[PDB]
Amino acid sequence: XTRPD
Repeated sequence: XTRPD
């Protein structure tokens, strides 16, 4: 959830 990218 911290890095969609």
